Amino acid sequence: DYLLPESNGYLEPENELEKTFKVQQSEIKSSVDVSTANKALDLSLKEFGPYHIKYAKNGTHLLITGRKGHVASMDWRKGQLRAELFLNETCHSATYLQNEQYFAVAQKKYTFIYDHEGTELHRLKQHIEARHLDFLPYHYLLVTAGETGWLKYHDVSTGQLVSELRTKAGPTMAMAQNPWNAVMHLGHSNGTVSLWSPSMPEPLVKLLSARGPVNSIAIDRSGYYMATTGADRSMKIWDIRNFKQLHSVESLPTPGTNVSISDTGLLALSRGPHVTLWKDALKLSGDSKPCFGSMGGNPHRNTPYMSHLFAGNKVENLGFVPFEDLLGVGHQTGITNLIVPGAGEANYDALELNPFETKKQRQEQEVRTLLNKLPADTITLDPNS
RNA sequence: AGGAUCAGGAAUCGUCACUCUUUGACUCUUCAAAAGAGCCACUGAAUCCAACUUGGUUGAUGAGUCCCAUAACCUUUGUACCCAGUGAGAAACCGUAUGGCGCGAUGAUCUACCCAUGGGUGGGUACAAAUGGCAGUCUGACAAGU
Repeated sequence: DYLLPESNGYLEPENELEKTFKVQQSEIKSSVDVSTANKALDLSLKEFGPYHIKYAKNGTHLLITGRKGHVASMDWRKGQLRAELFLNETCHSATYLQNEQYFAVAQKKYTFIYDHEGTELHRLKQHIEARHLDFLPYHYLLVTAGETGWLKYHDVSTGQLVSELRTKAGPTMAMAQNPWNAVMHLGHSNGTVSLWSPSMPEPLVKLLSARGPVNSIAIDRSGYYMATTGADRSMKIWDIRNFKQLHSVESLPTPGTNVSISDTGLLALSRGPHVTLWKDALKLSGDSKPCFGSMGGNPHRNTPYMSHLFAGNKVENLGFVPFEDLLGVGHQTGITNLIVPGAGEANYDALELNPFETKKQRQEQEVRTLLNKLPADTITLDPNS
């Protein structure tokens, strides 16, 4: 416990009169240290479509996918850029599967698996739609939910299809994989998120999450609380460990396009022109219920921790850097990294992921993970069963 | 009982550098062109002539010192060799009872042609040497900067 060398950043009001959420990002960029203040990027690439964002599980490479033709893998911290592909088919998402050397893009029809340089490795005959393209490196399993009812699991270690699960739910409106559990979460128009394992052809458990369609879903690091948003201007705080929505934030001004969860407990809600993050909102009490406005400054009622409004955009998606305190918000013209104080964890474990990794360390670690892949039957509702 | 498909056999390392090779990108680029998201304007840079400046036939520029003119390769004139080696063969007595260089392995013996073992011609090989060949003592008018 005392070996833990680095401690989180904080944000403190210092008055009741002074307010926490009112800080702006140019105002933040004054006091943050120079490399960390400079780690906020403004990539306005206004020519192509709205931009999809994903950092790798280590923050070392950023992958972006504009809706029209852009596919871009930068070695994000440095000036290096690996991939810049212009496919005139339209794309939806992308993820690095194992390392920055191999990634996968979610196109109009077919998923593509791709080299760092931008070369074509593997076009999938299957995956005939691809809306959410997500990965779990602990099974080496690219799990993809298109606009189809089905859900496809490709084991890119072997390079073969594991399984394909028809939901009977229709087009997938959301998918968030569980880091702690590797159960997949699919969200559809009935207000229903289904938990999934590749073995079980019926879902593990269905959840009538909200009314209307599922806008998005996002899961804790601990796998305890998953924050779900419907298109009904509502966001539920599901505690998966006992399958209860802790708080039901009703009547947003606009339904959130996405939700995202940091490591230390931050929650990101992006209505699209606005991005708003709460601190410690996932806890058990309804005092920790995330609320927009606490009248009278009552400590029980909970205000948002950090706010932002995008002027000329309706942003697409967002994702924290997993070890740093920023979050990449993909807007129509591009990418902002909005600086949080305490979102990411300060003390990573190198033996799990390496944010500072040599290429020789990388090819050691890749072989280490491929030795430690699990075959797909081990995806279960509990890791420990 | 012997062989080939799905126990007679070394290989369990959380990488640091260094070098080498390899392919790929890359600014370019020849094969060798051809096509040009086209037009204005603003502004910048570069080049070329004119111009001007400074320096210059009291010499500006151009220039394969070293690959050695300090030579190479010969050519003629004076010497050392060999078709150093050969190695057992060369010449017929003795001061005042007694004493020896009287050879010689530890070396006796020699150093392709004609002429009765006297002399040399011819070729290869090496050097000294050349005021010998091969092998005939630079340019000279712009340059450079804006």
